[PDB]
Amino acid sequence: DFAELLRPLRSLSFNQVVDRYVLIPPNHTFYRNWTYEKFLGGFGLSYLILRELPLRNFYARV
Amino acid sequence: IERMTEIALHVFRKARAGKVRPAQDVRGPDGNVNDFLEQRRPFEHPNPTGVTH
Ligand SMILES: CCCCCCCCCCCCCCCCCC(=O)OC[C@H](COP(=O)([O-])OCC(O)COP(=O)([O-])OC[C@@H](COC(=O)CCCCCCCCCCCCCCCCC)OC(=O)CCCCCCCCCCCCCCCCC)OC(=O)CCCCCCCCCCCCCCCCC
Ligand SMILES: CCCCCCCC/C=C/CCCCCCCC(=O)OC[C@H](COP(=O)(O)OCCN)OC(=O)CCCCCCC/C=C/CCCCCCCC
Repeated sequence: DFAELLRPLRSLSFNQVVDRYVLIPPNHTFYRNWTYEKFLGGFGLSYLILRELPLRNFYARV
Repeated sequence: IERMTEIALHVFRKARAGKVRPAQDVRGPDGNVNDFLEQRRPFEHPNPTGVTH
């Protein structure tokens, strides 16, 4: 399993390793925090649908 | 015309009371209000039941 962590490194040379995983081209235009916005914002969207539950009893929805 | 009027009004009241109209007066025969909110103790209603299939 320790040799399985280095599988993608054996097929590559050192120059290919650096150009692949180290020298990632700079691109600072992405919306990285969209991952947190969709997850945490989903609580609010879930409440919109959850507030319309056809549960008859008010205290059941409580 | 006074007697003619009270004949019609006696029929009008009976007909108006016969219809299923929303409560217009504040208080019914008792002093209590005639609304859906005027339900006090004693508590004698169970949980609300769901829809039937
Ligand atoms: C044509 C007729 C129908 C024929 C087909 C019938 C078959 C249909 C099913 C197949 C088709 C489904 C299509 C989508 C594919 C998804 C497949 C899948 O497996 O998803 C599993 C899906 C996700 O699995 P999951 O990874 O476990 O995520 C849920 C975790 O809780 C997440 O928790 P978390 O902590 O990891 O993350 C927090 C989470 C926040 O999540 C929560 O907080 C909710 C937690 C639930 C409440 C907490 C209490 C837990 C209750 C436990 C008991 C529940 C058991 C229920 C088991 C049900 C099993 C299905 O926030 C987020 O992660 C991101 C949320 C925001 C992302 C954007 C979401 C977009 C959704 C789609 C939008 C468009 C739809 C239209 C809008 C709705 C219609 C007006 O599980 C669900 O069932 C979610 C249910 C949510 C309510 C859905 C109500 C709407 C249903 C839509 C139906 C169609 C529209 C209505 C048509 C009306 C006429 C018919
Ligand atoms: C009818 C159209 C109405 C549109 C709204 C009217 C207002 C218009 C005013 C808009 C002015 C535009 C100014 C620029 C806004 C910038 C938007 C933005 O930053 O998005 C970034 C980013 C792009 O991601 P990257 O690829 O990483 O970044 C690349 C950058 N080049 O966008 C996102 O994160 C995606 C999220 C977009 C907004 C949320 C979309 C969901 C909204 C919900 C409604 C959709 C309902 C139906 C969805 C279907 C679901 C099954």
